[PDB]
Amino acid sequence: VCENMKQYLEAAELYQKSGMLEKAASLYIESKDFKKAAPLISMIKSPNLLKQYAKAKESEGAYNEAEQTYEQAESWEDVVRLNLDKLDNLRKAIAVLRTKCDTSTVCLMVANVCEKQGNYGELVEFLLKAGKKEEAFQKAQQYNVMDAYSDNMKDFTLEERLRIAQYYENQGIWVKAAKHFEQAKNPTKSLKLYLKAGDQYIDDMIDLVCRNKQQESLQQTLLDYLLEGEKPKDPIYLLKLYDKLG
Amino acid sequence: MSLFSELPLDAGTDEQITQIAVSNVSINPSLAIITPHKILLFNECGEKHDYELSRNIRCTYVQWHPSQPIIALGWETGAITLWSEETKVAKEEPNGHKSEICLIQFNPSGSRMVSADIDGNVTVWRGINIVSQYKKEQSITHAIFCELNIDSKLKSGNLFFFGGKSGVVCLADDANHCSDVCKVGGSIKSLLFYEKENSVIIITSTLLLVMFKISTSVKTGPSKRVKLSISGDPQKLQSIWIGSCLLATCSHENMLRMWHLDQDDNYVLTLHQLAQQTQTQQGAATVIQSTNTNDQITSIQYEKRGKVLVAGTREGRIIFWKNLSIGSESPLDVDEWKMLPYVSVRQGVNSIAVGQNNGLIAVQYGNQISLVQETVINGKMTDQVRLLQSSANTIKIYINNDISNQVLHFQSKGNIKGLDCNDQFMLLWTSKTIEIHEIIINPKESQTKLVASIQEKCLRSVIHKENIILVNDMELNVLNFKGIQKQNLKFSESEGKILNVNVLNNHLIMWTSNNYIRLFDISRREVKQIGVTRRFENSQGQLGQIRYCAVNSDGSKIVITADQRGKSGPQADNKFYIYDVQTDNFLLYEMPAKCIPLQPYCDRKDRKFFGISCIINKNIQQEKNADENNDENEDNKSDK
Repeated sequence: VCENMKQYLEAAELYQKSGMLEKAASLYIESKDFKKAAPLISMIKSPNLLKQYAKAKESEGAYNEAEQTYEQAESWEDVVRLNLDKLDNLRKAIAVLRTKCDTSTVCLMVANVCEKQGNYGELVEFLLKAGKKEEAFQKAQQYNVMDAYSDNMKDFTLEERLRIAQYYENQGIWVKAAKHFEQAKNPTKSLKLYLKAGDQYIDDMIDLVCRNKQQESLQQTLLDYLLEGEKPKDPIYLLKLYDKLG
Repeated sequence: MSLFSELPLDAGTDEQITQIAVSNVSINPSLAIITPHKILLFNECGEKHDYELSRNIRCTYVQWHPSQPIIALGWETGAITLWSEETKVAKEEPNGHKSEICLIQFNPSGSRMVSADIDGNVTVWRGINIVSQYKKEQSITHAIFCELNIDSKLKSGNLFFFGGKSGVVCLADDANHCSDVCKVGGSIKSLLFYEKENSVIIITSTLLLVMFKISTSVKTGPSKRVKLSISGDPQKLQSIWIGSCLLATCSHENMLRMWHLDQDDNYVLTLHQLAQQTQTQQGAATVIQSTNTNDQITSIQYEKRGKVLVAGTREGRIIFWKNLSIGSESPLDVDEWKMLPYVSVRQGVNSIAVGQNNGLIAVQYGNQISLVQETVINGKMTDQVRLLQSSANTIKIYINNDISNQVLHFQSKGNIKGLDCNDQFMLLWTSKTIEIHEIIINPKESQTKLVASIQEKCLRSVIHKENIILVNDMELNVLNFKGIQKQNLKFSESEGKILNVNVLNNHLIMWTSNNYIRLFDISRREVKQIGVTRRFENSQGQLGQIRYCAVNSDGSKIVITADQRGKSGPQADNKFYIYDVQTDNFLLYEMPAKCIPLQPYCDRKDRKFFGISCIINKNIQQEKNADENNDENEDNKSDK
């Protein structure tokens, strides 16, 4: 009755003296009697009481006590949220994320924590682990960090290879874009653009000949391009690749 | 519980049909007919599509994408074709194979495909391109993708097992790594895969089930060779996987044999239930021949979404069975299975095809074809309005008047799929179109007028105020009475696919296939997403797979009944969850295992009050009673 009307604490001492103390501990962590509730948190291990106590700690402003309370309560999403609030310990946050088998939702939360970095590469790997690979696609290509994200996603889908290719080509690099082209499982495109590639890359193109024997325009057009290429070069390499062709 | 709607169809062809296929698209299914010369395509309405895909090259096999409208065709020359109907695009491979393609199979994700010919050549295709080729002795009947319980680094979906009349089974994948297991032998009829035990189930003509056990680096012979006492034709024997581990076998005989692997229990379903149905149906002026209840069954097909098993007798009777067992676990005995009223057919049924679109059935007998659909009894409640879908066309409307309860019977043009109401209007959506009705209430009589009809395609339509929200598997949009689109909102691909929605007052909620819950407010003229998307995930781990959802009056409390899928183990989970939007947590309620929650219901006006329906598990109570009563209890006298 007395806790229902206005008086909370007095009901809590009455609860303690009446032999039932769970709601007494709940009211202590509800009221400003954390010093008395500390032994109560000590002997009993109620996880809900621990979560409410950590909420009280983050309300009062104590960051390390609430961090430890959330750590011992197995609620480690609140741990990274508190790290966002004051700690900003992203290294330990990443360690906790790796150790505790993060899910897609926690992957979105750690994407949010990485949003306040300005680099977004860690965002790229985190969303790669997430599996949320549609808006991450456009964020990665939009922030010109397409290289690593494409390096990871080159084994999952190929319906959007062309825009990956064009957007990576405008960056000014062609050494790794060409390897992406070869691995993209597009024989005609890969060969027609290794036509424009240099002499050193031809060996890799020759390796593609070992991988894609169905086509025949690749070797013929490679031969045609090298026939008139600059002045005569070492015939040994040319005859080696001819013998490899058959 | 359910009603069956049968629609006869007009073949209108001189050439005898050979093959029938049903699309597996969740909305607006289509069916395909393969004849020696022509290739016909029909919509759900049963009319001939204007486009015709008949080609000079003879068609010998056709397959449907499990979750997409893309069709795959295989000719007699080994060439394959992939066709998208919605955009009408075709992509064919000339050098698909050098021999005629026998069977085509698709992995559940649809990423990979396997094409086998009579000469024994099996090619694995990533999409439409050749990846790996294998040469095997003698023809291979079928090939199905296998996923053994292997480490994550060694886990890949390209693994598959092929079985044929050669009696040789080998593991293969797109990486050209062929693991030759071989062994067994004989004329293998069918092959199946078991995930938890990594078991290969082989059915041959020798009436000997072979449950082969295989490991990544260890080969083990069949632990048990199950003998069948089957009086029917061994060649015509077919077995299907029912539930988690049930095996249902029929061999053109009156008896249906069900085997349970967990305790290796065999039971039989008979046709004397058909005798009881004839007794309960031949009680009026009905022209039905003498009861021949020893008839054999030609084809058996099971649908998981409807939980309906359809069996076809050779005298022209289609019998239906319902899996009343709760959860994905297989039934343990005959009591769980339920028997549903049958369908009378003129001639003996030949083929049955099942499509995962509300359990659509295509039935073929002789040269005649027909469609079968399952309609769930839908009941809608609003103030002064009770709506019941007793039959396909008959609609029962109940109006509460203090003087007396008024009952109205409404007749529609054809079958009606779904109904809704918002205290003023009655919105009905069927396969063809969507209609809105205004009901006028008067003590002498109630008259209903159709305000409008729009020919738009959608899964669920919810009417509020003056606008209707249409939801499709990927999106949700708003429509008005005139038919303008104020707004449309999309979803991401990996959050899941919209399965079912719930609406109450001014709050609507939907859950996707990947245990993702979205809450929307419709009090505003335009619907607005409240909060953020929430996976059904706890900090410790995933709770399970969502089964049913309910929302209370204000929208603060959401009741969830879910199954945890305990890997061929405990019967789902008899503990339910309550979710609070403010705290964004999922409190868990535990209740005694005597009952299993089935579907929650939330009170319309009271926030704190709700109710739950529970199915009583009769098997476990009997088992516990048998265990307990066999202890110092013998010859108790009197009062028993």
